[PDB]
Amino acid sequence: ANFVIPYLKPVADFWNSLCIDQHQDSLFQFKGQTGSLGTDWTSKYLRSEQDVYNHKYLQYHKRVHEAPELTDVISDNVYRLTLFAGVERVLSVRQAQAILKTQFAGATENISGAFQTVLNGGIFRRGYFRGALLNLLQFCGAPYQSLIWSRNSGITNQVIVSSIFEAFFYPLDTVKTLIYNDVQGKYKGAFHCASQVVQNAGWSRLYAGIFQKLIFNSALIFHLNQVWDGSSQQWASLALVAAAYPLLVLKTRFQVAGTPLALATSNEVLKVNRKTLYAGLVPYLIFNTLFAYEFAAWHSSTAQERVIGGLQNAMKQFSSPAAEQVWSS
Amino acid sequence: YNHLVIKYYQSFICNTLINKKKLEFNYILSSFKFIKELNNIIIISLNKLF
Amino acid sequence: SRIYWFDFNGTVNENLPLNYNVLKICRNEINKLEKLNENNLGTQKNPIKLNLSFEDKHYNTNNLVLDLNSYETFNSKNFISSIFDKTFESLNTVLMAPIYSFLEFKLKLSSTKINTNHYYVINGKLYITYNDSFKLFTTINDYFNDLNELSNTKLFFLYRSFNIYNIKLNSLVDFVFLKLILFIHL
Amino acid sequence: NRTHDKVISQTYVPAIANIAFTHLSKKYPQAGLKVDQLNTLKEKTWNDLGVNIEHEKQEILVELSEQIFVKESKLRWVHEQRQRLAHTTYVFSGLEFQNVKVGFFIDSYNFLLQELAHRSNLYQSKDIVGEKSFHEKHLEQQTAPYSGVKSLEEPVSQNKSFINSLMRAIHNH
Amino acid sequence: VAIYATYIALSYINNIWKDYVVRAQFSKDKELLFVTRVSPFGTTEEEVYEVAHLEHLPPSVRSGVKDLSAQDADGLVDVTCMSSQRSLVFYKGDQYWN
Amino acid sequence: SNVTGKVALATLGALTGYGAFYHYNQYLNLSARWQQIQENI
Amino acid sequence: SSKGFNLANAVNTVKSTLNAPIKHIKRNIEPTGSNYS
Amino acid sequence: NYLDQPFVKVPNANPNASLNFEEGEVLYENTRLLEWAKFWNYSVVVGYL
Amino acid sequence: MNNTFKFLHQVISKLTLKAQVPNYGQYSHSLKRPINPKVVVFGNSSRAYELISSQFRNFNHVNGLELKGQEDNIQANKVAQSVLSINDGFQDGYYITDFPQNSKQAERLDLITDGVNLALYIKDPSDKVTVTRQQEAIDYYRKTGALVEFEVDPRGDLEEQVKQLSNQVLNGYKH
Amino acid sequence: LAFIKEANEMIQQNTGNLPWDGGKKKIFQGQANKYLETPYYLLAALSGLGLLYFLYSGDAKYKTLVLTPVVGIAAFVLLRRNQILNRVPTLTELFLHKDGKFVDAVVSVNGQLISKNDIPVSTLKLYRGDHTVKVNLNDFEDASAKKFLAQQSGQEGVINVHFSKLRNLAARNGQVLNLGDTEVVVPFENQANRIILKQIFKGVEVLPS
Amino acid sequence: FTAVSWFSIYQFARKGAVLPVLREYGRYFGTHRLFRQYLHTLVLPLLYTEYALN
Ligand SMILES: CCCCCCCCCCCCCCCCCC(=O)OC[C@H](COP(=O)([O-])OCC(O)COP(=O)([O-])OC[C@@H](COC(=O)CCCCCCCCCCCCCCCCC)OC(=O)CCCCCCCCCCCCCCCCC)OC(=O)CCCCCCCCCCCCCCCCC
Ligand SMILES: CCCCCCCCCCCCCCCCCC(=O)OC[C@H](COP(=O)([O-])OCC(O)COP(=O)([O-])OC[C@@H](COC(=O)CCCCCCCCCCCCCCCCC)OC(=O)CCCCCCCCCCCCCCCCC)OC(=O)CCCCCCCCCCCCCCCCC
Ligand SMILES: CCCCCCCCCCCCCCCCCC(=O)OC[C@H](COP(=O)([O-])OCC(O)COP(=O)([O-])OC[C@@H](COC(=O)CCCCCCCCCCCCCCCCC)OC(=O)CCCCCCCCCCCCCCCCC)OC(=O)CCCCCCCCCCCCCCCCC
Ligand SMILES: CCCCCCCCCCCCCCCCCC(=O)OC[C@H](COP(=O)([O-])OCC(O)COP(=O)([O-])OC[C@@H](COC(=O)CCCCCCCCCCCCCCCCC)OC(=O)CCCCCCCCCCCCCCCCC)OC(=O)CCCCCCCCCCCCCCCCC
Ligand SMILES: CCCCCCCCCCCCCCCCCC(=O)OC[C@H](COP(=O)([O-])OCC(O)COP(=O)([O-])OC[C@@H](COC(=O)CCCCCCCCCCCCCCCCC)OC(=O)CCCCCCCCCCCCCCCCC)OC(=O)CCCCCCCCCCCCCCCCC
Ligand SMILES: CCCCCCCCCCCCCCCCCC(=O)OC[C@H](COP(=O)([O-])OCC[N+](C)(C)C)OC(=O)CCCCCCCCCCCCCCCCC
Repeated sequence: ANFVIPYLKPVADFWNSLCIDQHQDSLFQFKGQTGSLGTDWTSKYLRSEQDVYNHKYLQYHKRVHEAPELTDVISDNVYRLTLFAGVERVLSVRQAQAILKTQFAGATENISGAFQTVLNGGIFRRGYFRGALLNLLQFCGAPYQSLIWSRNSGITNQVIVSSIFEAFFYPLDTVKTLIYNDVQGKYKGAFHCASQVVQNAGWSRLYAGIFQKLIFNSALIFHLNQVWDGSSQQWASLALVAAAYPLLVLKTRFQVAGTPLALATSNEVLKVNRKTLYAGLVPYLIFNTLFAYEFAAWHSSTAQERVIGGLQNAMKQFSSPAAEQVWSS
Repeated sequence: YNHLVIKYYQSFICNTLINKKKLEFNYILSSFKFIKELNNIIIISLNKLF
Repeated sequence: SRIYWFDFNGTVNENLPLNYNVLKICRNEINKLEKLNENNLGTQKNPIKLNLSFEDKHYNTNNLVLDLNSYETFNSKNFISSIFDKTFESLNTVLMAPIYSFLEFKLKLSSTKINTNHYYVINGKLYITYNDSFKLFTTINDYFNDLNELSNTKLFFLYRSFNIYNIKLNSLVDFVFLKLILFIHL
Repeated sequence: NRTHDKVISQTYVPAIANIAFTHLSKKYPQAGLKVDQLNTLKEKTWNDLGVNIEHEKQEILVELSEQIFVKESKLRWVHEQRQRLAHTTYVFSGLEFQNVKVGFFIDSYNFLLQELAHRSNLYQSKDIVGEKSFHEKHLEQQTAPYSGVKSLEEPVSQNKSFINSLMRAIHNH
Repeated sequence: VAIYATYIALSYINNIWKDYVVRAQFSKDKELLFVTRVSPFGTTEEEVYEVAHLEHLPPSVRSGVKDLSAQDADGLVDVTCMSSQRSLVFYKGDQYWN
Repeated sequence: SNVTGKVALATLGALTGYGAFYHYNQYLNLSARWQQIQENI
Repeated sequence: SSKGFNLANAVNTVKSTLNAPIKHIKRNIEPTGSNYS
Repeated sequence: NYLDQPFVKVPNANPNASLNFEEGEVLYENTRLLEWAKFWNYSVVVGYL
Repeated sequence: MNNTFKFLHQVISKLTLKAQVPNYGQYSHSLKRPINPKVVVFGNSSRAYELISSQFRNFNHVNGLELKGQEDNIQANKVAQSVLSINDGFQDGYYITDFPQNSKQAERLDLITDGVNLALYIKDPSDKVTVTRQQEAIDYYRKTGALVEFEVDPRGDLEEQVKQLSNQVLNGYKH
Repeated sequence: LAFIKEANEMIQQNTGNLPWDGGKKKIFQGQANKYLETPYYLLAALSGLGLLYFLYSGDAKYKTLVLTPVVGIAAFVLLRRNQILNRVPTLTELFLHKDGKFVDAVVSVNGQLISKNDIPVSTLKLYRGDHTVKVNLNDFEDASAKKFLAQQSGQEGVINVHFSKLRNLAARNGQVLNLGDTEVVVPFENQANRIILKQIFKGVEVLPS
Repeated sequence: FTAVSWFSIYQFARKGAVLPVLREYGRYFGTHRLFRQYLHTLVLPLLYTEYALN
C-alpha cells in the first residue's frame, strides 16, 4: 500500500485503458443530472454505443479537413513503425544481399537468410531494432512534411511534393540503409556513419540512387491512392509497383556500394546478375499490403465516400429488428 | 601520485616526439590542487572530530 | 573428347590426388587440343608431355593489390553531370528485366542439361568440370558430399574468421574475480 | 573442510613454478627457489623470501607465455601464446601479489591458462564431436541441391513435346 | 494453495530432469566421475559419483528388455549408481561421447 | 571530429532552414486569414 | 537467389519432431532393476 | 544422539584422503539439455501462471 | 579459482564470450574448422595414402619432397606462399607431405604462416621411411601440441578408419 | 570471386606478409584504444549541478543525497582514468627501409597521427619487463606539486619510479618499445612480420632487401 | 485442395519424388505424368463438387 501499490497502480491503470473504452468509462464516471434529461446510465450507454463510430468519423474528418498532426499520423501507422520496425531492415538487407557478405556469414540468399542475419544480433540496437529510430525519424520527415504541404491534393501534386521532400531528406535514407546493412557494427551511429562517408567520399556519396528512389516513390504513391480508392484497378497498380520494384533494389545496392560493407563498387552494381533484380519482391508486396500507409490526408473523394459509407452502414445496426410499422408514429 | 607520474611520463614522450621542449603542465596538473586540498581538509576534519 | 593421357617426367606425384593448379593446366591444354584440332596427341603411346615446376603447381595467382576497407571516391567524376547516364541505364535495366526473364525461360524450354558434357577421363580416372579446372569424381554420393563441404566452408568462413584478441570483457571479468579473491587472501 | 568439487587441472602447474623460480633465481640466487620445494614454497609469502615479485612480474609473464605450450587450446601455438600474454598482463597489471603467498600467484596464472583454453574451445570438450545446432542443420539442409525429375531429362522423343518441355523447365530449373 | 502448488510443480519438475546428465568428466586417475545436471531453474548443478558404484543393471522384468530405449540406435542408456540409488541417463548417440 | 561537426552543423542548418521557410509561409497565410477575419467582423 | 521453403524438407522436420520424444517416453515407462515386492 | 550408533561408525563428512579430485577428461557432454530444460521449465511456469 | 565463486564466474564468462564470438553455442560445431586449414601429414603407407585421399578430397596437395636440397628459409618461404592463398575454386585447405624434415624448417614455417592448423601422423606398421626422414619434425609438433596420432592397422576396416580419422582431425583442428 | 580476393588480402595482412610498398616495407600494423570521456564529463557536471540545486532548494531525499556524490565521484574517476588511457603514445604502423638499417614509424596520441623517421634499427629495444622512468622534479614550476611528489617518492630532485606501479594505466594493453630516445607502446593485437619484427626489436639489422 | 495438391506435387517433384499414379507417358500425345496429375487434380474435385451439389 506504501511500497508496491503506488508503483503498481499506473501499470494496472494503463492496462485497463487499453482494454476498456475510455470514452464510455468517462461518461459513466459522471452521475446525476443538472436539469436535462438523458444523463442517466441507460441513456449514456446508448450514446456511448454509437460514439465509437462517431469518434471514428470525427477523427477521419480531422485528418482530411484539418491540418495534419504528427502524433495522429504515427498512430495510424503505429504497427509499421512500432512493432514491425525490423521488417524494414530485413527487407533492406534482402534487397542489397546481392553485393553483401551475408552469404559468407551463416546466411542464405533468401528472405529466411535475411531474417536470420538481422536476428543474429538480438532484438536491440545491434539486432531487430537496429535503425528503428532512423526509420521513425525518416517517417517524421518527407512522408510527414509532404502531407503538410499536400493536404487534399491530387495524385500528380502529391507525387511532386513527395519527390521534392524525399530529395531534401535523402541523405538520412542513405545513412539508414548503411546502418541496416552494417552487420559487423562498423558504424557506431548515424552521425558516425555520415562522418565516415563524407570523410572518405564527397557529400555527393550520400545522394546515390536518388533518381531511382524518386521514380519508385511515384509508383508507390500511385498504388497507395488506388488501394485507398478501392477501385478494381488496384491490382493493376500493384503489378506496376512490382515491375518498378527493381528500381528500389538498385537504389539499395547503390547506397550500400562503395563501402567496406559491400563486395562491389558503383560501376559493378549496375552490371550485377540480372536474375536477382527482383530480390524480396514478394516480401515487400506482402508487407506493404498488410501495412499500407494510412495517409488519410491524401485520400481522394472516392476514398472519403468509401470510408463514410462504411461507417454509415455500421451506424444502421441501432434499429429494432422487429419494429412495428404503425399507421400513426 | 601515480596519475601525476603517468601524465608527466606521457607529456615527456609527446614533447620529445614533437620537439616542443615544453611540458603540458596544464594537463599534468589537471586537478592536483583540488584533489590534494580535498583530501587534506577531510583528513584534518576527521582527525579533529575523532 | 573424354579420354586423354598426360605424361609427367617425374614432376608430378600420382600417388596422391592432383592439385587444383595441375588439373587447371590439364583442362587449359585439353581445350586447345580440341578446338585447335589434334595431331593424335593424348593416347597411351602418344601422350601429352608436361614439365610442371613447383611454382606452377603450387602458386595460385598474382595481382593482389586490392585495398581492404576502402570507399569509392566521388566528386571527381562529376556525379551531378554523370548521374543522368546511370539513371537512364537503370531505367533500361528495369524495363528489360521482365524481357530477360522471359527470354531465359524460353532458353530453358529449348535447352537441356544433358546437352553439354562435363566428364573427362585422365590417366584412367574420371573427372568432372569444376569452375575452371577438374575435380576427381568417384561416386555420386561423394560428389554431393564434396559440394556440401564446399558450401559449408563458403557459408561459415566469416564466422570462423573471428577476432582472437577481442577479449576485453573476458579479461575484465577475470580481473574483477581475482581481485576480489585477492582481498579475501589479504 | 574438503568438498566434492573438481580441482583445476594441475598439468601445467609444475612447469609454471619451474619457469617462475628459474627467472627469480637469476636475480635472487640465494632465494632457494626450486621446483622440489613447491609444496612448501607455496605456503610462504614473497616478503618472507625477500623477493619483490612486482618488479619481476612482467618478465615472468613474458617468459611463461613464450615457454609453455598448451595442447588443450583450440588456437595455434603462436596465437595462443600472444593471447595468453595479453590476457595475463592485463589481469596482473592491477593485482599486487607481494603481500600474498606464492601459491596464489601460481594458482592465479594456472586459472587464467585453463580459462583461456576453455574459451578457445567455446566451453565444450575438444575431444567430443557434439551435435549440430538447429541453425547448422537448417543451413545444411538448405545448402543441399535439388535433384529434380530425371525422367524428363532422359533423352527420348516424347521429351521433345512442348508440354514435356514445359514440365522440365518448371521442375528442373 | 498457491504457495504449495508452485512448490510442488517446481520441485517435481526438478526431479524429472535430475536423472538426465548434462556433462560427465573423469578424474585424473579415473577414480571419480563428476556429473553436471539440470538445476531447478535450468542452470548447471555439480555432483560426484564413483566409477565402481556406477553400473548398468538389467530390468527386473525380463520381458521388458525390448521396451528399453536402448533398443534404438539413438536411444537413452540408464546407468544406475548403486551407492546413492541414483540414475544417470546418457544419449546413445556417439556425438555426445568421447 | 571535424567532419562529424561539419555534418552535424550542416544537418542542423538544413533542418533549421526548412523550419524557417515553413514558419514564414505559415505566418503569411495566418496574417492573410487574420486580416480577412477582421474585415468580416 | 537461393531456394527457400520446400515441402519435402518441412515434412521430414515434422517427422523428426514427432519422433524426438519417443526415446524419452520409452525410458520413462521402461522397467528398472528394482523389484519392489 | 542418533549419530552415535552403538556398533558401527557413521561415514565421515569429508571425502577420504585417498581420493583425488583433480579433473581428468570429459566422457559425456550434452550441453543442449540445459537449453531444453530452461525452455520446458519456463514454458510450464508461464502456462501454470 | 575459488569454489564459491566458480559458478558465478562461469556464468558471467559464458555471457561475455558471446560478445567476442556471437552465437558461439549455436555454431560451435562449425567453428571447429579453421578458415585456412593447413595440415602437415606424416605417413607414406598405401593405406595412409588412401585415408589421406578420402579425408582430403577438397584439400590441395603440396608436395614438399621436391624442395629437398634447398636451404630451410627458402623451403619454408615457398611452402608458406603455397598454403597462404585460396584458388578460384574456393578450396582453402592445403595438406603438405614430405615436409618439414627438421625442427628448423618446422619452426620457420610456423612463424611465417602463424603455425600449422594441424599436424597429422598416421602410424602404419608397414611404413619404415617416415620415421627415418621426419622424426625431428614429429618431435617438434609433439612439443608444440599440434600433433595428432592415428594408428592404422593395414588389415583393418577402411570405412571405420576413415570415420575415426575424420572425427579426430575435426577435433584436432586449431585456429 | 570478390570475396576470395578480400579473404586472401585479409589472410596476407594477418600473417604480415606484405610486399615492398615502394621505398619502404610495412612490417607492423597496430591500433590504439579509444575510451569514452565526454559522457563521464557531462555526467559529472550534471551530478555537480544537481547536488548544488538540491542543497539550495532543500527538497531532496536522503537517498539522492547519498547517490549523487557517488555517481559524481565515479564519473570523475572514470573521466580521469579514460583521459590518461586515451593519451598513451601507441605505435600504429612501422616501415623498414630497403637497406634494412632505418625504420619509419607513425604513432597515435589521442587519435592524432605523429610520424617519426630516421630511426636506426640499432637503437630499437623492446622492454620484456617493467623498465624505470626518471622524473625530474626541478622541471616542475609548482611548489606544491614538487613538494608532494618528493614526499611520496622519498628521493632527491630526480626520482626513479618503477614501471610496475604505472603499467596499470600506462601500458596495460601492450609492451614498451624504445624508438631511439622516445618510448612508445606496442599493442598485443597487431599484424606484423614476426621474423623481421623480432630482429629489429632485439636491435639486430636485417639483410638488404 | 487443388492449390495444396499442386503445391505438394511441385515441391516433391523439385526434390525428385513423383507419386507413381497414372502412366508415365501419354498413349496418344505423350503428355508426361506430372502434367496429367495437375490436370486431374484441377478437374476431378470440380466434377465431384458439381456431382455432390446436384
Ligand atoms: C513513446 C511516448 C512518446 C511519444 C512521442 C511522440 C512520437 C514522436 C516524437 C518525435 C520527437 C522526439 C523528440 C526529438 C528527438 C530528436 C532526436 C534527434 O535529433 O536525433 C538525431 C539522431 C541522433 O543521432 P545518433 O544517435 O548518432 O543516431 C541514432 C542512432 O543510430 C540510434 O538509432 P537506432 O535506430 O539505431 O536506435 C536503436 C533503438 C533500439 O531500441 C529500440 O528501437 C526499441 C524499440 C522497442 C519497441 C517500441 C515500443 C514502443 C515504444 C516504447 C517506449 C519506451 C520508452 C523508451 C525510453 C528511451 C529513453 C528516452 O534505440 C537505440 O539503441 C538508440 C541508441 C541510443 C542513442 C540515441 C537515442 C537516444 C534516446 C532518444 C529516444 C527518443 C525517442 C522518442 C520517441 C519515442 C520512440 C518510442 O541523428 C540523426 O538523425 C542524424 C541524421 C543525419 C543524416 C545525414 C546528414 C547528412 C547531411 C545533410 C545535409 C543537408 C543539406 C543538403 C543540401 C543540398 C543542396 C540543396
Ligand atoms: C498466412 C501464411 C503466410 C503468412 C506470412 C507472414 C505474415 C505475418 C504478418 C506480416 C509480417 C511479415 C511480412 C512478410 C514476410 C515475408 C514472408 C515470406 O517469406 O514471403 C516470401 C516467400 C518467398 O520467399 P523466398 O522463399 O525467400 O523466395 C524464393 C526465391 O527467393 C524467390 O524470391 P525472390 O525475392 O528472389 O523473387 C524472385 C521472383 C522472380 O520472378 C519474377 O520476377 C518473374 C518475372 C516474370 C516476367 C514475365 C514477363 C512477361 C511479359 C509481360 C506480360 C504481362 C504484362 C503485359 C502488359 C500488356 C499491356 C500493357 O520470384 C517470383 O516471382 C516467385 C516468388 C514467390 C511467389 C509467391 C506466390 C504466393 C501466392 C499465394 C497463393 C495464391 C494467392 C491466393 C490469394 C487468396 C488467399 C486467400 O513467399 C511465399 O512463399 C509466399 C508468401 C505468402 C503469400 C501471400 C499472398 C500474396 C499477397 C500479396 C499479393 C496479392 C496478389 C496480387 C495479384 C493478384 C490480384 C487479383
Ligand atoms: C484456409 C484459408 C487460408 C487463406 C490464406 C492462405 C495463404 C497462403 C499463402 C501461401 C503459403 C504457402 C505455404 C508455404 C509457406 C511457407 C512460408 C514462406 O514462404 O516463408 C519463406 C521462408 C521459408 O523458410 P526457409 O528457411 O527459407 O525454408 C524453410 C525450410 O525449407 C522448411 O523446413 P524446416 O525443417 O525448417 O521446417 C520448418 C517447419 C515447417 O512447418 C511449418 O513451418 C508449417 C507450419 C504450418 C502451421 C502454421 C500455423 C500458423 C500460421 C501463422 C498464423 C498467422 C498468419 C497471419 C496472416 C496475416 C493476416 C493479416 O518445420 C516444422 O514443422 C517444425 C516443427 C514445428 C511446427 C509447428 C508446431 C506447432 C505446434 C502447435 C501445437 C502446440 C501444442 C499445444 C498443446 C499444449 C498447450 C498449449 O520462411 C520464412 O522465412 C518465414 C518468415 C516469417 C516471418 C514473420 C514475421 C516475423 C516478425 C518478427 C517480429 C519479432 C518482434 C520481437 C519483439 C521483441 C520485443 C521485446
Ligand atoms: C531495495 C530496497 C531495500 C530496502 C531495505 C529496507 C530495510 C528494512 C529492514 C527492517 C528492519 C527494521 C528497520 C526499521 C524499520 C524500516 C522501515 C522502512 O522500511 O523504512 C523505509 C523508508 C520508508 O520511506 P517512506 O516513509 O516511504 O518515505 C519516502 C521518502 O521518499 C523516503 O526518502 P528518504 O530520503 O526520507 O529516505 C530515508 C532514508 C534514510 O536512510 C535511513 O533509513 C538511515 C540510513 C541508512 C543507510 C542507507 C541510506 C540510503 C542510501 C542509499 C543506499 C546505500 C547502500 C547501502 C544500503 C544499506 C541498506 C539500507 O531511509 C531509507 O529509505 C533507507 C533505505 C534506502 C535504500 C535505497 C536503495 C535500495 C537498495 C539498498 C540495498 C543495496 C545493497 C547493499 C549491500 C550491502 C552494503 C553494505 O524508506 C524506504 O521507503 C526505503 C525503501 C525504498 C524502495 C524504493 C526505492 C526507489 C525506487 C527504486 C530505485 C532504484 C534505483 C536507485 C537505487 C539503486 C540502489 C542504490
Ligand atoms: C462434361 C465435361 C466435363 C469436362 C471436365 C474437364 C476434364 C475432362 C476434359 C478435359 C479436356 C481438356 C484437357 C486438356 C487437353 C490437353 C491435350 C493433351 O495432351 O491431352 C491431355 C490428356 C491426354 O493427353 P495424353 O498424353 O494423350 O494422355 C493420355 C493418357 O492415356 C491419359 O491417361 P490419364 O492419366 O489421363 O488417365 C486416363 C483417364 C481416364 O480416361 C479414360 O480413358 C477412361 C475412359 C472411361 C470410359 C467410360 C465408358 C464410356 C461409354 C461411352 C460414353 C459416351 C458419352 C456419354 C455422354 C453422357 C452425357 C455427358 O484418367 C484416369 O484414368 C483418371 C481419371 C478418372 C476418370 C474420370 C474421367 C471423367 C471424365 C469426364 C468428362 C467426360 C467427357 C466425355 C465426352 C464424350 C465422349 C464420347 O487429356 C486427358 O487426360 C483428358 C481425357 C478426357 C477423357 C478422354 C476419354 C477418351 C475415351 C473416349 C471413349 C468413347 C469415345 C471413343 C471414340 C473412338 C473414336 C471413334
Ligand atoms: C568509501 C567512502 C570514502 C569517502 C569517505 C567520506 C568521509 C566523509 C563522510 C561525510 C558524511 C556526511 C553525512 C551527511 C548526512 C546527511 C546530513 C544532512 O542531511 O544534512 C543536510 C542539512 C540540511 O540541509 P537542508 O536545509 O537543505 O535540508 C535538506 C533536507 N534533507 C536532508 C531531507 C534533504 O544541511 C546542512 O547544513 C548539513 C551540514 C552538516 C553535514 C554533515 C552532517 C553529518 C551527520 C552524520 C554524522 C554525525 C556524527 C557521527 C558521529 C561521529 C562523531 C561526532
